[PDB]
Amino acid sequence: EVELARLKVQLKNALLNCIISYRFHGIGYVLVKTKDTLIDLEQPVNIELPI
Amino acid sequence: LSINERITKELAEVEERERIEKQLLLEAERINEIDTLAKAHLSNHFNKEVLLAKGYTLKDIMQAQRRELVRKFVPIEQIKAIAKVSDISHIDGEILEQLVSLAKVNIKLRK
Amino acid sequence: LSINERITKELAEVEERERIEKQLLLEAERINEIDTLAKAHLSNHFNKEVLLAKGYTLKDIMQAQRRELVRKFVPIEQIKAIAKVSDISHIDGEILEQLVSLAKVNIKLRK
Amino acid sequence: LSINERITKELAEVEERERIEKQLLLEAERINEIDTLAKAHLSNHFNKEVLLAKGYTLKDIMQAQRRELVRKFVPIEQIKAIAKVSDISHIDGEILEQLVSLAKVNIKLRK
Amino acid sequence: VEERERIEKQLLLEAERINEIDTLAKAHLSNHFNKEVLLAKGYTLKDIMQAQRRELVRKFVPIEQIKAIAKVSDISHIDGEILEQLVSLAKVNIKLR
Amino acid sequence: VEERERIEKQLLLEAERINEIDTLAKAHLSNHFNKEVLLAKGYTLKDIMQAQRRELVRKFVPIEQIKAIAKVSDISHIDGEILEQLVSLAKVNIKLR
Repeated sequence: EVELARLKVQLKNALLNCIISYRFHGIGYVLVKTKDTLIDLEQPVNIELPI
Repeated sequence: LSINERITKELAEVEERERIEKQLLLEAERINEIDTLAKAHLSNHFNKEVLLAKGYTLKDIMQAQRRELVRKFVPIEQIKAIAKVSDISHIDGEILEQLVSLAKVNIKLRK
Repeated sequence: LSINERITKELAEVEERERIEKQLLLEAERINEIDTLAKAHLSNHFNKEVLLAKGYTLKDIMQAQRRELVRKFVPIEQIKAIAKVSDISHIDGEILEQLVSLAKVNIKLRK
Repeated sequence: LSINERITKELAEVEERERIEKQLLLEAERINEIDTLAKAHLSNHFNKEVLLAKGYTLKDIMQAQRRELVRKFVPIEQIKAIAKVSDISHIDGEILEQLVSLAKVNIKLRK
Repeated sequence: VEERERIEKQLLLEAERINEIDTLAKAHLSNHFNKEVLLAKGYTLKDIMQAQRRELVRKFVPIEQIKAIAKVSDISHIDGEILEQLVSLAKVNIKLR
Repeated sequence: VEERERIEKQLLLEAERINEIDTLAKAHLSNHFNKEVLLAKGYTLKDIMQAQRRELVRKFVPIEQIKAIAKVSDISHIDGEILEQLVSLAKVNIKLR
């Protein structure tokens, strides 16, 4: 529950700016960061627990 | 015979101890490739320290890491083909070893 | 011998076997750490194969790799103040574990 | 005679006890050195006076100061690797002496 | 059987002490006090060892220390850990010699 | 019947060992110690094998190593695990030869 609560805090922080960008521009993007390298972002994800 | 016989029986004991040592080295190789995969590819929340604090046997830790790695790398179709079922919650064993070998191949080709 | 004595003896035996199993797993992970450190930070001449060909025990190989890693990473002042002496040739043990931990974190901060 | 030589052994044992008194004095010197470390590197709230007022034994004060110094100077990565556990709450002893040696080394290199 | 094991340990210890005594005595005193010739003359092993120790004291440890620490000029009857003290003093004397 | 199967396995193992020993001994020691002539002289198969083994030791293993591992200069009565050690030593000596 502690790790999930920290994840929830970061999710809220991301969602605030996501909604702000949705209202100002028309679209908002939130990246779900996992335990991967910068080049691995291109590859798809099957099942993972986000960082 | 006699004195030398008992010393050669102690030598047989040495053979047994060497067999145990080789078995430990095999454990080293297996469990260690597993731990390298776990650290390199899985979250910090699945660390052995926190899992042991939550109270899981180390074999449970290794099988959980293996299952997470298989779900992360091996596709669901490959799981449903090799393991014959989608759920991996009851597939620990030799089939799990095959699945983690496939996951190692997957990460090697991914790099 | 009553029922309570039977239960406590059984539980003690089970816990002892579990602790032995955990010790075997710990030795496995230690063999991993020695192998990976030797492959990554030390020369090919210090490989387990060539050392065994020269005829050294596995524990001797582990401590030699550890000492070489400590000399490579941990500075001489740090060695002289941890182990209280400059020479590491007779510091195998818990203090050797300290020096190798210092080297393990030295390489982390170097990266 | 036999009485003379047995009394010689008696007073030789008394001599060994004298050496024990000397090593007690050396331990007291180590105690005052740890006190100096505590004053130099730790808060005023961990002073021997206030700890004794709160009602802690002198050995408890020394081990608490040592644990705080290890956490302050020795980074948690070394702490975990040395104690084989992250928590220091049950690592008082020779391992704690090794840890406070590592803390002394850390402050020496920091200066 | 560990009682017999410890008995064998004590046997090893006294054998090592005899070894040290012999390796120094043969090179220090004479060949006349060799173990073989003493056994031929008819002395038990303990008698041989104590006689060699007394000769070692008479060679290294000075007579004043003999008559003061051991209280008697004659080492003929002083045997015991007083003889141990005397042979230790002889070891110190040969070390400084 | 698997007990007899394992007995036959051990029979094959010792037969292969005997065949290897005989093949190397014929080319190394002499033809006077051939199985046929020894049987004619009246020695059992195990006696022939142990005699050939002892001759192999006396040939490849020099007498110093012989008395070193056998602990006795004469290989006439050392048979057993020590004899197996000595014949493996003979194999080593012919390998390095």
